[PDB]
Amino acid sequence: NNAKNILVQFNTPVQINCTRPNNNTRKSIRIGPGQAFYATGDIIGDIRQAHCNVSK
Amino acid sequence: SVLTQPPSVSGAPGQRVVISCTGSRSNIGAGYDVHWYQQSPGKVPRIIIYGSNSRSSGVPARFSGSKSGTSASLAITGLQAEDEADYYCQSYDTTLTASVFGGGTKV
Amino acid sequence: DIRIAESGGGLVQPGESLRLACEIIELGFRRAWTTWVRQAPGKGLEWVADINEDGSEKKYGPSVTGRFTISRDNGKNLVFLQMNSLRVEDTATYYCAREAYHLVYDDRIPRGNWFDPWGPGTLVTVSS
Ligand SMILES: *[C@@H]1O[C@H](CO)[C@@H](O[C@@H]2O[C@H](CO)[C@@H](O[C@@H]3O[C@H](CO[C@H]4O[C@H](CO[C@H]5O[C@H](CO)[C@@H](O)[C@H](O)[C@@H]5O)[C@@H](O)[C@H](O[C@H]5O[C@H](CO)[C@@H](O)[C@H](O)[C@@H]5O)[C@@H]4O)[C@@H](O)[C@H](O[C@H]4O[C@H](CO)[C@@H](O)[C@H](O)[C@@H]4O[C@H]4O[C@H](CO)[C@@H](O)[C@H](O)[C@@H]4O)[C@@H]3O)[C@H](O)[C@H]2NC(C)=O)[C@H](O)[C@H]1NC(C)=O
Ligand SMILES: *[C@@H]1O[C@H](CO)[C@@H](O[C@@H]2O[C@H](CO)[C@@H](O[C@@H]3O[C@H](CO[C@H]4O[C@H](CO[C@H]5O[C@H](CO)[C@@H](O)[C@H](O)[C@@H]5O)[C@@H](O)[C@H](O[C@H]5O[C@H](CO)[C@@H](O)[C@H](O)[C@@H]5O)[C@@H]4O)[C@@H](O)[C@H](O[C@H]4O[C@H](CO)[C@@H](O)[C@H](O)[C@@H]4O)[C@@H]3O)[C@H](O)[C@H]2NC(C)=O)[C@H](O)[C@H]1NC(C)=O
Ligand SMILES: *[C@@H]1O[C@H](CO)[C@@H](O[C@@H]2O[C@H](CO)[C@@H](O[C@@H]3O[C@H](CO[C@H]4O[C@H](CO)[C@@H](O)[C@H](O)[C@@H]4O)[C@@H](O)[C@H](O[C@H]4O[C@H](CO)[C@@H](O)[C@H](O)[C@@H]4O)[C@@H]3O)[C@H](O)[C@H]2NC(C)=O)[C@H](O)[C@H]1NC(C)=O
Ligand SMILES: *[C@@H]1O[C@H](CO)[C@@H](O[C@@H]2O[C@H](CO)[C@@H](O[C@@H]3O[C@H](CO)[C@@H](O)[C@H](O)[C@@H]3O)[C@H](O)[C@H]2NC(C)=O)[C@H](O)[C@H]1NC(C)=O
Ligand SMILES: *[C@@H]1O[C@H](CO)[C@@H](O[C@@H]2O[C@H](CO)[C@@H](O[C@@H]3O[C@H](CO)[C@@H](O)[C@H](O)[C@@H]3O)[C@H](O)[C@H]2NC(C)=O)[C@H](O)[C@H]1NC(C)=O
Repeated sequence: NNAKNILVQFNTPVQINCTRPNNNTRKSIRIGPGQAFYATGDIIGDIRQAHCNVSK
Repeated sequence: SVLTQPPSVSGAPGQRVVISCTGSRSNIGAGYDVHWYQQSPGKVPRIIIYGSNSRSSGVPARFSGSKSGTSASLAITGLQAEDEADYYCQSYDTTLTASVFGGGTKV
Repeated sequence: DIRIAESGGGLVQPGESLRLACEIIELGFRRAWTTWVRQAPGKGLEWVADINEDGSEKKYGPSVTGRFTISRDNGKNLVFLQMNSLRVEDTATYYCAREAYHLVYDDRIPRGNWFDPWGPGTLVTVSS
């Protein structure tokens, strides 16, 4: 049947390295009373693009 | 590892002065920035122009760097005695050295 | 923060060694590469030797190529420029700084580096 899914299960853990290389800042905004919201204050560091490496 | 820093920049007080701190394929042709350093007579130098074109605090817009291909030059307008001071550039070498320096320059 | 402490010079005779130490306190000691730059007394900028925050990597300038061994105490958080074979040829004063385009690095390759912090420097006169 073409309407199911094929579940493959490996022998070898093929690595993958994922990263988000930003130093991001947490800016707290008080939606008072007492409730506080964490926004993206800013981004510092090597502004690469978030990604993942895999041994071809 | 020397930048073509003019041994003397000149300008009457208030006049605009320009200094062409240029290098080679290796330093400004290399792709880095001309991190100039302003020095006072008798005092330690400091950062006046980083990023080759960017101002820091306390530096009037009269003072601004620029990098054009293999050339790197600074601009000062309204030059005055508080501005009649030393300037020493420095950047990266692709050939052999870390920190290429110009010869220095004062008014 | 940035509170640097230069020291370590000596009034000596040629043919010896010396220890230099910048101290910066109340901040990440192992959180910024610092470098070394001298000034012949009446001359310009002369980078000496670089270091990692950990000192894992170090490179030295041509003038003192492989003659002054730079390192640092990490846990006590001191830097130790063990200069060796001191000579009159290097009569100058010395200064200590570090580079900080860091905030946002917009590349795979850097635009260079800076020299932001300054201090008293040190006194070295190795001669008779
Ligand atoms: C997923 O995969 C991707 C791609 O596969 C990975 O991306 C890559 O990731 C690496 C590491 O994260 C990044 O490396 C960065 O490389 C740049 C460029 O480096 C240049 O210069 C090197 C040195 O050359 C000089 O020095 C020697 C010795 O004196 C001389 O011989 C030279 O001629 C020069 O004088 C040079 O080695 C580099 O060559 C590259 O290409 C060759 C090709 O032949 C390779 O062999 C090399 O191995 C190398 O790849 C290249 O020419 C560097 O700028 C970065 O180093 C900075 O950061 C280091 C971090 O440790 C630091 O130690 C360095 O000193 C350096 O910091 C410098 O700048 C700072 C300011 O910014 C200074 O303060 C500091 O003191 C120093 O001045 C870094 O190493 C790749 O950019 C990146 N590429 C891409 C496309 O993404 C990714 O990492 C993988 N991720 C995962 C999760 O899997
Ligand atoms: C993401 O970005 C932030 C910046 O946005 C960056 O922060 C730097 O982090 C380094 C760690 O590598 C800090 O260095 C350490 O600081 C320890 C004490 O930290 C306190 O004091 C620091 C000095 O500031 C004082 O004065 C200011 C004046 O206005 C005041 O605000 C401060 O509150 C404080 O009173 C201060 O910078 C620091 O706050 C920063 O640092 C923490 C990490 O420490 C960082 O996570 C925070 O986000 C914040 O930015 C904190 O208030 C200091 O004790 C320690 O020194 C010990 O170890 C070193 C090892 O080298 C020895 O040399 C030393 O002798 C001690 O044994 C260390 O130096 C550094 O101060 C921050 N800022 C700067 C400019 O460097 C983060 O690291 C980035 N990365 C991540 C993952 O978050
Ligand atoms: C995700 O990211 C992690 C970390 O970056 C990667 O893990 C690294 O994987 C590589 C690939 O094998 C490892 O590199 C190899 O390590 C071997 C064992 O380490 C010893 O030797 C090193 C020196 O290389 C010592 O520093 C260390 O203390 C150990 O004593 C080495 O034998 C390998 O060297 C051999 O091959 C190279 C060719 O690359 C030759 O140049 C060498 O001369 C030698 O013949 C190599 O160094 C690395 O060790 C791993 N990290 C760590 C921390 O160990 C993942 O692979 C990565 N995954 C993906 C998918 O990207
Ligand atoms: C798994 O799915 C497949 C479909 O991909 C099923 O096969 C299908 O079975 C039906 C009847 O069971 C077939 O319908 C009739 O089949 C006959 C003989 O093939 C044909 O002559 C008729 O015209 C009509 O099509 C259908 O054709 C057939 N399709 C395929 C692609 O084989 C299969 O039965 C499923 N598995 C199980 C265990 O049922
Ligand atoms: C998102 O955009 C807003 C603008 O709508 C940015 O906010 C403003 O950013 C500037 C610099 O980027 C800040 O300038 C400062 O202004 C004060 C007072 O005028 C001045 O004295 C300082 O010297 C400096 O010039 C300004 O404060 C800031 N405004 C607010 C309300 O925060 C914001 O930076 C942008 N977001 C990001 C992450 O960059």
